[PDB]
Amino acid sequence: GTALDQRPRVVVGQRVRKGDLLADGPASENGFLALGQNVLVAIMPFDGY
Amino acid sequence: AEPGIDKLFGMVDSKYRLTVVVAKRAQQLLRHGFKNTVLEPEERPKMQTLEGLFDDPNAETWAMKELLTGRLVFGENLVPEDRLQKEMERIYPGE
Amino acid sequence: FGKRKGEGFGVDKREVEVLRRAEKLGLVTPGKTPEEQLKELFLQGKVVLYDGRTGEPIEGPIVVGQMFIMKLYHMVEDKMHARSTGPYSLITQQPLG
Amino acid sequence: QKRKLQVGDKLANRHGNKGVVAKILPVEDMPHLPDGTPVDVILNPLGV
Amino acid sequence: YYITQVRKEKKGAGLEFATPEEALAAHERGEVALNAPIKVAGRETSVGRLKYVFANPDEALLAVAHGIVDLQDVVTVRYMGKRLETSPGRILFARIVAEAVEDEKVAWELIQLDVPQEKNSLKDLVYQAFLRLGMEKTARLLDALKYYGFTFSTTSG
Amino acid sequence: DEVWDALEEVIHGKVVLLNRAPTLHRLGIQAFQPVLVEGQSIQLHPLVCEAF
Amino acid sequence: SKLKAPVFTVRTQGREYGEFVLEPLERGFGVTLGNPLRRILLSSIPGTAVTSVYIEDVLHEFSTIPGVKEDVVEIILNLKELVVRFLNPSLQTVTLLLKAEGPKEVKARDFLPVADVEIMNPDLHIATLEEGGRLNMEVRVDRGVGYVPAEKHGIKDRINAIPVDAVFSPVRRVAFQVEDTRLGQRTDLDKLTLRIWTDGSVTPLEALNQAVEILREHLTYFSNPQAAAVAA
Amino acid sequence: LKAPVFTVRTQGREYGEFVLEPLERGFGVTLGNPLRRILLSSIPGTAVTSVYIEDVLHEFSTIPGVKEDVVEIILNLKELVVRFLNPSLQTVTLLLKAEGPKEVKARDFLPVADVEIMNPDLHIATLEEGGRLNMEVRVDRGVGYVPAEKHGIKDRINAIPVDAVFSPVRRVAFQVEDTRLGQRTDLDKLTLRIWTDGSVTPLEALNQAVEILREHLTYFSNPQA
Repeated sequence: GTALDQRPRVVVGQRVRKGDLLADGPASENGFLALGQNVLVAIMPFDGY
Repeated sequence: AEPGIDKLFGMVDSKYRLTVVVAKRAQQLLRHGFKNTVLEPEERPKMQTLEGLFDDPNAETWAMKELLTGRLVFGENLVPEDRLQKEMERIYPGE
Repeated sequence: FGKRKGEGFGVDKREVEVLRRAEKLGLVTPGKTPEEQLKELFLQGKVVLYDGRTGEPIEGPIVVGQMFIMKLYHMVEDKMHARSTGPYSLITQQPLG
Repeated sequence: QKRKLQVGDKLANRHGNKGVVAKILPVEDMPHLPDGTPVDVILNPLGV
Repeated sequence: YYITQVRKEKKGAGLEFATPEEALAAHERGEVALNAPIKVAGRETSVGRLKYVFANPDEALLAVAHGIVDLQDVVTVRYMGKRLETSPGRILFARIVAEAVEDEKVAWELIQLDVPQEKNSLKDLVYQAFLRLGMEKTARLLDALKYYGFTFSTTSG
Repeated sequence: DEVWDALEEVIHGKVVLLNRAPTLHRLGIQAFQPVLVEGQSIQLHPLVCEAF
Repeated sequence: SKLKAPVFTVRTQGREYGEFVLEPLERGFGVTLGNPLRRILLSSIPGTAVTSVYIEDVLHEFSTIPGVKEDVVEIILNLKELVVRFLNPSLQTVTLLLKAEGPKEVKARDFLPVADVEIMNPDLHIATLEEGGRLNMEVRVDRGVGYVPAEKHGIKDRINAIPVDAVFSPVRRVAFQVEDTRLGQRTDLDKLTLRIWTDGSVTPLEALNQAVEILREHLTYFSNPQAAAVAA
Repeated sequence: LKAPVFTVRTQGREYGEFVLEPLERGFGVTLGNPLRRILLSSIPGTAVTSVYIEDVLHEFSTIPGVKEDVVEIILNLKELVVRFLNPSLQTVTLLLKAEGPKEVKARDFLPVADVEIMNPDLHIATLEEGGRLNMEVRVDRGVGYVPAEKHGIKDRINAIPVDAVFSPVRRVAFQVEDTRLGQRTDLDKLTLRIWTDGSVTPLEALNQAVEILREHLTYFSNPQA
């Protein structure tokens, strides 16, 4: 089911290096494995929730 | 839990008896009208936007309530099963 | 914190009141300036936290930070059904949809 | 369909903290640092 | 559990009150000085028991609400005709229970507030409550416990 | 909205039965008074996370 | 949202306890009102209580008394339970007198009458006297708010006198919940119910109204600008 | 009897520190928390409600000449912060239309009478050559958080409703510091700090909040049953 689009990460008239990335995969963030997020967690109990 | 349940297990020899009594009471409570009841006068079940559980939401709760009084009678073979239904339909209209 | 002081702001009476319980609990080392105590408490992973709904502080410091956490294939679409009535299989008369 | 994080969903960290989203608090009444910055998520310590 | 708990600290000096009356007032000068903390072995009492003494419980936790005393601290308090060396926490627990079930006097009887609360103590409580008081009251008791448990849980941090 | 109010009216004091997967003793199923809630999952009283 | 103008409903029995319910309220407003209303109720409500006591022949707070069953402390305790009420602002305080002898049960009504001071609390048990049971005492009652320990206020009457913990606040307890109520399609709606325990000085409702008044009042304070800005 | 010094500081349209002192012990929280919680929610404002793009028929499209997928764009759009200068205005349709090699910013919208884009350097989207972008966004005034799911707004049937985050409050922090003033030490000096997108100013919002609260105290007017 999951959507796998590629997004482009480069601009018109930008030089580039061999092996540099051009577009990000399904779950990639600037060419790093991006499977979820970084959220701000507090780690305490809550009123039974 | 539900209103005064310990008092109702106290009322019978078998836990399950209570269930049968309540069930059958709510049954006739519905079948032969709803004015079957022994308690309406003043302060009986009620609900909340008008107020009327004084007509017909939940029947078995009515049963438990009546039963909580010593008003009803429960017993193994009180009355011949046929003349029972005869008498019920004859005394109360509401079809 | 360094910013906090220059911006115009020292300690919250709440911050103090939780540092009380902090040293009584053995997390900060008594005799020290709240600044240095808060540094201590920070390094151990924990910081003061206020309840959202009361604004009173939480009577004990609390670890917080950035955590990587993900959303799994198990959303609640594939998951919630509720049948009243409908179709029934032809040989066996137990239902389907 | 765009599937936002409804209650009943599943979230888990890399270290194997299976959990369900069970309550969505409004920003207003959930634990915030001294400076008005609130936290985003609230994990039970009892899970550790 | 967090609420039904007591501290101890630094009786660095053998603060013996058990005998001396020079140990009531002066050991408290020492307390209000830099010396003897509010809950420490003064054998027969901890200074905290000398210092604060409550008539109501209602009062006790007025005091506690004003940040004079914590729930895990050790005070003297007057419940049901007895001057009790107790934590406000413990007395509150006692109240929670006593409230859930109308009959305060039993509620007192069947709880052990001379110690903290671990799952076993609670288990035994719920059993006993069932036994002596009955089903749906135990129901209400149970929800009550669950409530305060959760609430104190979160704020305790 | 009024439809909803009627549903509420229907529910009154009826109960529904709740079961959890591997039903090993009878407390694997218990009945509860239903309560309309926002969202899309069933909500359970923590005390009987023991039984199920 | 507006027509949803909430229903302030009340169950008030006597002057000591009251349940006040107010629904329906927007998301999480129950706490927004209930929490700061309670903070007011418990501190900043205006009342009276015993602040210091002088006993004839008693010097220390612990000393037991011959002719008297109860120890000093339990008596001062009974004073901490005492509720009087002044009848006009001008009585900043009142030093109240009670002397009685021989085997009697000493009640608060035994306190010799003063013009403007009512004792809402006549039957309160103060102390029990024995044969040879002389007692004599001056108990100072002051105006104030909240709870103030013997230490923080330290009141000087006679050099033999002993300060008392000050139970000013007529409120005995406040407690409250915000539970969900529904309104049609919408279940998440906030229903505020709270409960107020008073020493009888003032009815729960009065307490409340004073407290909300205090809040509104404080809100009027945001109206006298001054200028600054900060950075380094 | 105190009569608190209300000192007001202000930095542009975004940040404002509001100091009230000296206050009755523990009133820092009693005031500086319901007001926080109100400021965060029931404060009203403006946000993009729905978008429509020439050749796009749904949010999952991509336009030719345009790096950003139409989702990237509606997300870049939610960032739009727009002052109405006249509180009769419940809504405004902004029009963008640009071509060629350009980095479309929020300033690139056509000016509309009584509206102020606060966010001019906002990076709408990135056209290369023969890139064509043309659209009508609909900003609305409203209150709190309202998904596209709930409100379902379309002027035309190639629109895409967008999630509305109205509250122009970014963060709210109270602060409660000991002020020894004159006689007693345990007084509170409460100074709460407000961060705003500029649509309203901190001050404006603080006052709207106090009003909401007072008005809410007015609901304890007449008892009943």
